Amino acid sequence: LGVPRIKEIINASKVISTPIINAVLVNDNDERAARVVKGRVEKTLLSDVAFYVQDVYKDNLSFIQVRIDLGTIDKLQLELTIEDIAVAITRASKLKIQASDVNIIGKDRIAINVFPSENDVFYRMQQLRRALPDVVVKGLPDISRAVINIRDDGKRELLVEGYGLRDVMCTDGVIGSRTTTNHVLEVFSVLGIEAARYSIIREINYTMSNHGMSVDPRHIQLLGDVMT
Amino acid sequence: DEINTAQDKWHLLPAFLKVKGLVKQHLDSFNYFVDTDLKKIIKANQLILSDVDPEFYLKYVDIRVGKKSSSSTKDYLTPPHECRLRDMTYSAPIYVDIEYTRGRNIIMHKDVEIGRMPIMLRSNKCILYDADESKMAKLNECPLDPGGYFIVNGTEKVILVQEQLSKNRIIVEADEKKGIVQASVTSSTHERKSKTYVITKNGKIYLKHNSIAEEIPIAIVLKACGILSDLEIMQLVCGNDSSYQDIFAVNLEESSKLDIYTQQQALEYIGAKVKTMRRQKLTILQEGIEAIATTVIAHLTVEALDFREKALYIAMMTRRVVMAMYNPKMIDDRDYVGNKRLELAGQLISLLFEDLFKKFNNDFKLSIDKVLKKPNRAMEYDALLSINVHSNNITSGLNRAISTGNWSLKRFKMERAGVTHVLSRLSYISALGMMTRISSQFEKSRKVSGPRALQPSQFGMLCTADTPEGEACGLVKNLALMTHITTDDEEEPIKKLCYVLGVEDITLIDSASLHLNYGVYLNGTLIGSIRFPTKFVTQFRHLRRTGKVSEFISIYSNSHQMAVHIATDGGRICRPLIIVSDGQSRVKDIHLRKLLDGELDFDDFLKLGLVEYLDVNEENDSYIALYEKDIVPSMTHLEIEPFTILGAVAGLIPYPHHNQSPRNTYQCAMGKQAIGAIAYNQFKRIDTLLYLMTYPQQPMVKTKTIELIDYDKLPAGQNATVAVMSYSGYDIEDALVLNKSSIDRGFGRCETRRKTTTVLKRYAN
Amino acid sequence: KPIRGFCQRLKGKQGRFRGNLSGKRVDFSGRTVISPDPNLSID
Amino acid sequence: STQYREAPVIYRGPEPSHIDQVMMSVSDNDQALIKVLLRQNRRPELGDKFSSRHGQKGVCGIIVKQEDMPFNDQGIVPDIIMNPHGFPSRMTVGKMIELISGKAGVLNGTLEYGTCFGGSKLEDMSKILVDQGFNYSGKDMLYSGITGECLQAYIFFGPIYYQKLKHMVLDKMHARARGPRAVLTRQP
Amino acid sequence: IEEFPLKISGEEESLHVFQYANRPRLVGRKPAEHPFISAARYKPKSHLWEIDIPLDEQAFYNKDKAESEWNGVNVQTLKGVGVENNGQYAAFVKDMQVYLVPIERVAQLKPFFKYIDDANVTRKQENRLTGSLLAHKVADEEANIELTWAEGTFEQFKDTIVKEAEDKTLVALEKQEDYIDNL
Amino acid sequence: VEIAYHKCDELITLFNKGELETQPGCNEEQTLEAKIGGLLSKVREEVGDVCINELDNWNAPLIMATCGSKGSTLNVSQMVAVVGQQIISGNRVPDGFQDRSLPHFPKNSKTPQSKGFVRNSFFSGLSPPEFLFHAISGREGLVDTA
Amino acid sequence: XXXXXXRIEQLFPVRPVRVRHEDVETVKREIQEALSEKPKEAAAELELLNADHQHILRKLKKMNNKPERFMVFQLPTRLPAFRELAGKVGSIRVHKSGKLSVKIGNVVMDIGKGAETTFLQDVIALSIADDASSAELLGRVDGKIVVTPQI
Amino acid sequence: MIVPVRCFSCGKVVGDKWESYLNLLQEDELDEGTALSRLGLKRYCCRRMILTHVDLIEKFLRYNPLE
Amino acid sequence: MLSFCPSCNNMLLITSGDSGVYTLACRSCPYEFPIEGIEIYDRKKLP
Ligand SMILES: [Zn+2]
Ligand SMILES: [Zn+2]
Repeated sequence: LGVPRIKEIINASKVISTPIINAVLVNDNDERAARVVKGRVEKTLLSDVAFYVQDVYKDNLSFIQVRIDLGTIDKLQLELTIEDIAVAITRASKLKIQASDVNIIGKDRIAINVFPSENDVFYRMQQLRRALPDVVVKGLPDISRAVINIRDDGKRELLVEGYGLRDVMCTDGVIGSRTTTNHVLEVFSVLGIEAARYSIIREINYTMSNHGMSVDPRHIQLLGDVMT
Repeated sequence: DEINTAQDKWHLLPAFLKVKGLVKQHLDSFNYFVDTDLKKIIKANQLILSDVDPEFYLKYVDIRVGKKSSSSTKDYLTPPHECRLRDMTYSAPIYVDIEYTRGRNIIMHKDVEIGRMPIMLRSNKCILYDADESKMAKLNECPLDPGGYFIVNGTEKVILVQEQLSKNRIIVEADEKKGIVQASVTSSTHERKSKTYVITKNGKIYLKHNSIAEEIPIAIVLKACGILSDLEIMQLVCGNDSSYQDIFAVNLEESSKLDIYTQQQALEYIGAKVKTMRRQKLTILQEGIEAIATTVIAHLTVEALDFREKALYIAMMTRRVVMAMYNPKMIDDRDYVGNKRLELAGQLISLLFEDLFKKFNNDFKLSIDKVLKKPNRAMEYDALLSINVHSNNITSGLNRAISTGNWSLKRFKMERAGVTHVLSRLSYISALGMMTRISSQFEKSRKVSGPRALQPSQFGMLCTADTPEGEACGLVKNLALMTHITTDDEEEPIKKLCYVLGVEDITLIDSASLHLNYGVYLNGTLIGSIRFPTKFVTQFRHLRRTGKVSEFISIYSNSHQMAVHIATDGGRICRPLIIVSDGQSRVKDIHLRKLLDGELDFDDFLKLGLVEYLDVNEENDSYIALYEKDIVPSMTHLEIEPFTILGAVAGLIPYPHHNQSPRNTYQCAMGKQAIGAIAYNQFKRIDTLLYLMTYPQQPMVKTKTIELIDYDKLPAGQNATVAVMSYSGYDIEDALVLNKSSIDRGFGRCETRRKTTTVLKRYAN
Repeated sequence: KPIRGFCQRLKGKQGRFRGNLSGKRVDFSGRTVISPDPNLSID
Repeated sequence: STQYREAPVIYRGPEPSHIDQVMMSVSDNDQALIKVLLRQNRRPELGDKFSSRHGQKGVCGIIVKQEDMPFNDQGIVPDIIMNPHGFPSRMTVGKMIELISGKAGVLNGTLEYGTCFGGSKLEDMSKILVDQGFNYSGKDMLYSGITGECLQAYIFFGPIYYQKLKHMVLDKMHARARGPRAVLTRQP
Repeated sequence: IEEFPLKISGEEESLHVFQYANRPRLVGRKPAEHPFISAARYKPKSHLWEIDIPLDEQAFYNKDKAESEWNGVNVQTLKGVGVENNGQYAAFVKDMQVYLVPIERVAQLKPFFKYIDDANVTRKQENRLTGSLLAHKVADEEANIELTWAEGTFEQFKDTIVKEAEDKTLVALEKQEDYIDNL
Repeated sequence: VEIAYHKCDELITLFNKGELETQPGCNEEQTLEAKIGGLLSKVREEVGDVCINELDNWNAPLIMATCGSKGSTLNVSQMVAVVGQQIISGNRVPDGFQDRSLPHFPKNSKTPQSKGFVRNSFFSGLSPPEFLFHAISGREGLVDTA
Repeated sequence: XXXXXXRIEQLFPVRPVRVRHEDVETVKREIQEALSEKPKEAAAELELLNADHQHILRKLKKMNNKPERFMVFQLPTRLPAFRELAGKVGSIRVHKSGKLSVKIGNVVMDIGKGAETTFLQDVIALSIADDASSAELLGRVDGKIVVTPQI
Repeated sequence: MIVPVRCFSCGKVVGDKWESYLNLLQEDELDEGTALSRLGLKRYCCRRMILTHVDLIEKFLRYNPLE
Repeated sequence: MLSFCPSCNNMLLITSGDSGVYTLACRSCPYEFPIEGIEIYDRKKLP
């Protein structure tokens, strides 16, 4: 929030340290009003909802099992029971090695079949039981974390730490009209050049008003104009 | 009036400085060099041989500096001030004895000179050693000059204390974004200096070495080092811990992912990537290259069919990387004063002399070859002429390195500059603070203020206020008032003593119980485990206090990493502290009475175990009391005198604890620039620039340090009658109002003295 | 590697552009310590 | 290198110097060596730099005649006047304690101590000051030198150790109209 | 308050200790079975213990891959060196007395894969020498010292130990104050 | 300061032996750090206000702070009453030793004295550990200006 | 240990003893001697050392006539002056309160239970002679004793 | 070096007091304060001129080049 | 799995041999643990 922030803005860095998306909501409550949206925007949840990942072998069949718990999904108000986890696992597993036939055995236990110059089955099983917990079953695959905040008042908003603004505007329970990131290059790709120059002006003003500097806003407007 | 130990214990500080002065790092290092390291260099390069004529061996049997065996008395040296005047080097000859064979079966000695060694002022070899100010007056020397510097070509050159990372020690260092964890040891042996990394890449621990072409999977290296059970590898790098085993299982499996392995197979995998050796001994490119691959992988020379030491070293390094991976903050801080070693003028000059002596011997062997390469008329008579003419290269190299500060060492293959600086003669305190100066290691990534930060661990080791302004700020550090820089002590008798004290050797124990008890280390190297580590540490400290082991050997027990470390190397900064036992301080004012009476000097306080030196790592285990009035039974040591946390220069400030600290640092800068008295011979000197105050006055408010360092004898300033008031409007923003007629009467009067040198040189025609 | 080429006469702080072309040593200039004077006009 | 081109050593100094040592000698390599030491007495002027062991440096801004300086009951005048605005922001209370300690020290006949985490105690110095007839806080009542009236504030007044720093405006003053130019750039 | 004498014996006797880094010290409440040992090897001046304990072909043996990959894999090979370590003694109690016999070159017997070495050699089949280079060059040049086996003979050794300890007895005359500086 | 030292110490005893209520944004280590940081800042503020209100009229630093020529009430309170808390890299002074700032404090100590709170004023003078902590903060400022 | 990962007892896939990090220490003090089942740091180690003294004495009174057991004793290398050394060096004299001590000569030193080594230790007697050579195995080791000089 | 002739502040002649102050300290030994007051150095500036003077000329004369 | 050979304590691996049997087939040693109507499961708790 100082000279480094101004340096990043003027360099127009496509990646910045600490991006924040200030997504206001449509409802005012914690229980099942803010936390529902917060669940809609989160980093990784399979490790959060598995409560263990198994490695089952038999005479001839190798099953990667994960007995999901409903307690986490109900306490942390998420919206996914089995099949959402399954489809997320498919793309993730296909991305790393592959995903041919994922199965569900019921009772919240999704079972992944693994089948075939030797020991490839064991190597794939090892890397699978490693890389399986760290997959995204809910939320956005770019958000660092999500925090629900208070602007020294009574309404509650979530400031998220991700790199997706279109997705957060499109998520339900968030006003897409009033949702502002710190990221000028993210505003430009999503909202356009005029909103981007608004963002440049506003962020430089914010950086110069937290320090008690007094710079006439016409200088900042000229800087944004010359940039855009 | 009876001694009150709560206030007379500070007399340990004058007693300490009476025998271990402010310029003692330099003097001790140069004395050690000219007294043992010259003999060690001669023994190392004892014989120089030629390919032809096996009936010929030229031996180096004895070396000396500044004294022949023809006369009992020492050689005549030109006095250092005469060297300053005539622009000569203050140097002593380097005398050796030679066994060179005659043709007709004759064996004989001699005492020949192989150059001139520049002599540090007030060293063992210096004419100023033990002079009583009458000899000093006759020699035109100031008795208050610190010494500790060289005169080469009439210029006073100090080899500044250099601060580097500890050699042969593992530093774990994690990272963010990249998410690597890197443990590195700089193995600085006598003949080689190499870095052995243990990286993390894609969740897998690897080993990286400059010689090796590729980063090697770690389990492959652990198998190559005799640890092939593939279960003890897990028991060596994780022990019994669910998290660590989970982290390391990937590397365990990648051992087999290539293929299943034996020791010799892993050795072959290591040897397939050892780059080359400049195409000599080419007949060894086989499995037989792994041996020097593994004995070059670190500073632990393995010379047998056992790899216990090196294998466990690699395993401990890997365990450190794994602990850092699981729990960050388990990494070492590179700016911790326990991780720093101070190399000194003696060690620098030793490296320089050994390299110049190797070049001398190579050239001398070649000249011998040329002389003896004739068919006929090859009389052996006077083989020493080529030594009478090639001896000037030693003198020239030593003079050039000290004069320029550039150190071209080919063996270690580094070119460093700025080693020596001109002794600043702006003021007496300027010279004194130039000594006790420490320059930090380069390549610190100066963009950041990590090393520039003041560390809490430098308390009482480095001056808290004496750091420069400008670019250098924390990069230049000064020694605190009462400190000591340890010397290399032999680790062999200490390891035997550890075995005597209950350390079962590292070869008798199994892997499963390795992380069940504390493991005893020795200069970072695991030498066994110990039952009752605290009792072992206590017995070791008792042995150190009773004088059985050396007092500069430090032992400390680390509790997070279950280890008992013993350090014996030099370059550790340490300070004396009063031992507190059973809630009582051990000095108890009878020893203070004897100390004030004249007997019972400071070193008797060590020979009776009343005080001991603590380096920074031992303070990690101590519990030090600032004053005797606040000792609790849990405490271990007592401060001798808390103001010793400031160096010599900051000791000029009166009441520095009532000032805001940047003002104290600014005074550290300004005092070095104060105009005053330089030396008692400052009018006999002919210097390039000299500012002298006409009527110096000693401060009305001095400190203990001022009289300890004798600043009250050569003060830089005057006691101005000062009125603190706004006046005339010409005193705004720090401007001063000076009294005319104080100036007229000599207040603030000073003179500049400048030297111009010409040479009436001679010409070819 | 001290050899000084044309691309080193141009490049840098003390090179050609940044050292001579926009920013250079000037004639009829001076420098000394400053002192206060409250009797001078501010201009 | 018969005929000898002149290469005299010219003194190029703004202010005159004196010759106090001429040393004729030979160096180690046989050839004559000449050293001439030039001494230059300096009188403090405007722009000369002084410091007080507490990081409160500052140039001489004015040199005033003694009668213009304020004086106390005994006619003592300051040699230096340190502006009071340098204290509140720099927070060098050790400088004030040094003034009081040095004042009590000269009055008592003893050099005092300002040793870190110790030194001469402020209350003992105050006792000396009161016993000698001075205010305990080191503030004497002064008379203005230019009007003669009592100053309406008591002035913190006493000895302070001052260092003349090597930075003297005589060595800093520089003025160039036209002179040498670089052979390459033709620039000054 | 009672006494337990110490006897030192076996000056010329040479003793070794094996440390099997492969077999646990005990698998239940009683010590584990001593592994059957047959066809031992050793090397003088190089001190390489090599032991070949035969495995179980009855179960958990994988005969087909065993014989297809490496011809003779009946015997599990344990290889290790003996390391000099002073102050090491072996002890037992005979008549309320403890008898100490010095150990020489204790060894940690790791599993050995000789058949893998030779199978790989048959797969691949188609000068000062200081430091540890000399060690392995010696190992593969001056080698091949067979060594017979004889277990169970303990009584002759024990009755030698007792005999050599009842004939000699000497007094300690050096002060404990000089002993601390003799460490 | 005694009523504030006891508060910080009982927070330490809670965080150690039991469990103190972790903040929504801060875990046990950050909760305690922010808690007693706010405590120490408030206590320095109170002592400063008492100092400023007690100061005499014609007090020179007070005059210079009132007119705005030089210095602030914070500087006056540091000179007279208390040099509050030495903030290094944005928080209390770190551990230069094994889970401990100085060997002159017990190991695993998070008391204000041991972590950079300077109970003294510049008038009363700093004890050696406060002197070191203050030098660390001031050196950070100096390196920052470089 | 902890939640471990699942004809002949001694020929089953040998899994590592696994414990979590939350109490990796509390396991350690129990499984220092639990891996044996043999037939504040000041007071704590003193109690440990005394308990080990009792365990050593139990082992010795269990050793009184056994023909196969052994117990390796670690002794200082440069012993008190009397290897060419033979006979009655000294004794393991047991003090009061249940603690042991050793007088290797006139000097007095205290005993210790050494390190635990959870692997088989077998003692052999190499006998190489020109006629024939044999590896006279004798027995197995039951634990190590360390004897350290005291002041 | 050598004692100033005049007090820097008042201008009082203190250069005739150095030898007598040394004699009062050495012979008939007195305190520095009483010795200073016995010489008429009442003002603290005048007392400073003598109390703080360092007599470097006596050291500089040990290096006499015209012996 | 993290399973080690009873013979050489090396790392154990599963293999698909004749008739697809999932044996724990050690390398570097003639070891094999055939699974005969048994389940070998190595799970890890997740927070
Ligand atoms: Zn006067
Ligand atoms: Zn195996």
